Amino acid sequence: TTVKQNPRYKLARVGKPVNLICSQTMNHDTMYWYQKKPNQAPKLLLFYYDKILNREADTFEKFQSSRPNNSFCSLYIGSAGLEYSAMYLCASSRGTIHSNTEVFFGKGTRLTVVEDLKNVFPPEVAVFEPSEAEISHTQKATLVCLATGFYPDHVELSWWVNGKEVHSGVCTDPQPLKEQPALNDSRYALSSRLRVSATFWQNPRNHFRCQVQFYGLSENDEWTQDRAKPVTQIVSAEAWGRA
Amino acid sequence: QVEQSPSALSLHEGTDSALRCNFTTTMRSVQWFRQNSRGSLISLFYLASGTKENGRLKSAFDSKERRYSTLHIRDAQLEDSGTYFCAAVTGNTGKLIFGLGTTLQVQPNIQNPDPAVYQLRDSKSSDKSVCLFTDFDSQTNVSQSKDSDVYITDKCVLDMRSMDFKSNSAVAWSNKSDFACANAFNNSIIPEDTFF
Amino acid sequence: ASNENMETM
Amino acid sequence: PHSMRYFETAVSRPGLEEPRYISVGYVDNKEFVRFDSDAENPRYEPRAPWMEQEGPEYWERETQKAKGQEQWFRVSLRNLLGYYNQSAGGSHTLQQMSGCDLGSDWRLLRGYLQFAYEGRDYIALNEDLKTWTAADMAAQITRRKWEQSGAAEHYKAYLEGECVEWLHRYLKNGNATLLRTDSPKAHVTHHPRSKGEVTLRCWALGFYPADITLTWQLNGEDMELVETRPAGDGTFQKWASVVVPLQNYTCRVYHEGLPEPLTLRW
Amino acid sequence: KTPQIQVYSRHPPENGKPNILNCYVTQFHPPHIEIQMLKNGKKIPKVEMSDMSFSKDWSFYILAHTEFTPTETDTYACRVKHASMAEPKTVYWDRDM
Repeated sequence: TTVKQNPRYKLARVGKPVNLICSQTMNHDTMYWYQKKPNQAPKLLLFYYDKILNREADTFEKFQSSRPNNSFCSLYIGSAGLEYSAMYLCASSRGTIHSNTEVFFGKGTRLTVVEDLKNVFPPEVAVFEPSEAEISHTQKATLVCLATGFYPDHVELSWWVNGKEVHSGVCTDPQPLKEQPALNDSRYALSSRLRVSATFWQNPRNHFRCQVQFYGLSENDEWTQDRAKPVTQIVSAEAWGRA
Repeated sequence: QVEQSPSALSLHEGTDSALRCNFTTTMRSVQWFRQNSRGSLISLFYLASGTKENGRLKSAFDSKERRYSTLHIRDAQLEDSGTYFCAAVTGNTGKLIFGLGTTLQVQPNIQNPDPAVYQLRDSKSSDKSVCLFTDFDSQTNVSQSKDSDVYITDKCVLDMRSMDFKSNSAVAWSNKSDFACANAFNNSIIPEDTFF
Repeated sequence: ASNENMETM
Repeated sequence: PHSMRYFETAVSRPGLEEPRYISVGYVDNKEFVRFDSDAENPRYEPRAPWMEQEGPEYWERETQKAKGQEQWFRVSLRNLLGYYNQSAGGSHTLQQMSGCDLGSDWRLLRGYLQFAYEGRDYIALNEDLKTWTAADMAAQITRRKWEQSGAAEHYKAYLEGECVEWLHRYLKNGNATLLRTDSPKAHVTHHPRSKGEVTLRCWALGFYPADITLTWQLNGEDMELVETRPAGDGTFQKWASVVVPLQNYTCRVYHEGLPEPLTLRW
Repeated sequence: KTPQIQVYSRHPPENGKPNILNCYVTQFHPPHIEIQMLKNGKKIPKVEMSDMSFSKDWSFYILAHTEFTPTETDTYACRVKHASMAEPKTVYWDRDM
């Protein structure tokens, strides 16, 4: 029905190799691999027409690919570099390249290549109780959440009120700020807000929680440091109703 | 090649505007996409020839010569702000040719403007202080901080199901202790309210 | 106006 | 009687990964377009003398579909080779017959879609344009693949739509160069043989099209009747011989252009 | 399938007029075939060949033709080489049939 594409996020060091899988339930004969950098259009890297690699695109042989069966196709990077950090997209069409069939796209896979796994840091989530002045001047209360010191921009901020994910009255920054916007490899900072009625906040039985999903290191990666391993983990901060 | 117009577009709530994709050569078909918050592309329309409508949006490929495709947006809502892309199928090797993109921004209608900055206290240990500039009109924009240990985020709107006057807010915080909240007026702000 | 085949043999 | 067909051929090459694709189109049994892979600059070239009424948009769009079809047959050739587990050395041939015939009034009467591997039939779309007819076990694999995907609906839309609609454009652009018939000239040559017998031969030179019938009616109803052969300039020829011992006999000639049957001895 | 060859002229048998000899080959598979036109044993250097085509029963057919002067002293033949046949069969020209 749709183009499955895993993993959601990929973290790799410069030099180390990178594998990218793609799959489709439909019997699509043509499969594609696009590279989309921030603020840019997707650039074709290669396409397959039933075990036939057409690597006309990508004039520098920077990518490898393998399509064992009609359903599965892979994109491989031999030696990662800072030039490879981009959103990799996978696609498929019913007929051939010359057909006018709809090209179905996958959900993508954001890859960030780091100089060294030492700079990879998990975020520090912190909730902030609404100001008493805001509650008196307006009939609403706003809780601000801050996820800081995370690297490398692989986070998903979600709000949870009473164990259920809430979206209404929620706003999250699209672009995270840099702690040192002059130098690269600097840790990022993100802020979100949750606005509710003043009466909702005054109740001390309402559980507000800011959940940040961090996508970092895996069990395969060797971690040699006294500081905690920056593994793929969830970091949260909660607040109870105050009167 | 595919030429996308306009490069960027800004609309007020309820405004009706349309995007245009112009092709130098004839194309077999066209596809319109919207870019996800995560960065990927979600397909909106696929047109062989004709006109397709799905709510506020309506795309067309009714040209006999097949050299252009449009995307009409009726009654712009803040839930439509984002980058839109058009891609035509060439009918030759390397099937899709993508446009450069259009960054759409839909400003909300602030019914009751009430600008003020509030100081928030930390729940754990209570030491870090975060200031919030909320409830301002869409005209006033926020500028970045001029400090290494001081950070200011860009504006962001809020929509509540019990119909709110759309909360426009900008979070700002400082690492350095003993910092004035009223001194974060680097940008052109309207003199309205400070609790102090 | 030739025909276009979709699924291969 | 008005028809339109698209005869596709795909012959693979020994050792080469790219085979030779040939797509030839016909309108009322008359060729108007031809595509080839071994030619320098592979494009659709006008074969009919009235095909100059097409702009560069038609010759480029058809070239795209021919290049796409070339890749489809290239893959299908390898897919079929594995079905029968054939040796990867020799050359094989895959053919297709897709089109439709309308009749006197312009309306769809019968659709056609057939496939044949190495001369023998492989898979064909039925009159209902929903089910398929297979020839063997390897052909049943192609049938379940095309029924699971629903390819029958895709081919039904071409034979009902695109093929009928584009045939009307050709019928109107070249109605004077299509409706052109010629009366066949007849002559009988005498030839003697052993036992005092004489072999009669009814000739017919100069008729278009080749749909003719020459029967020997002896006093109001062993015979040697050969197939019709073309002259080369743009007409057809046919003859019929009969072994009778020795007296003048007539041979009835049935042509669609002639209202009355033309028959004349010597 | 074994090809069916019939040799005949385009114009009626008459010496003096420019006539074109034909070599109609029908009902054969595979389409790979070698058509050589002969005149008194010697192969004809210039023979205009037609492009590949096939009938409704998946059987290919082609037509070979060349320029020839009509005479009752010269013999004509059409040798055809095919994979189905063991040896290249030749069909002699006849103005009576």
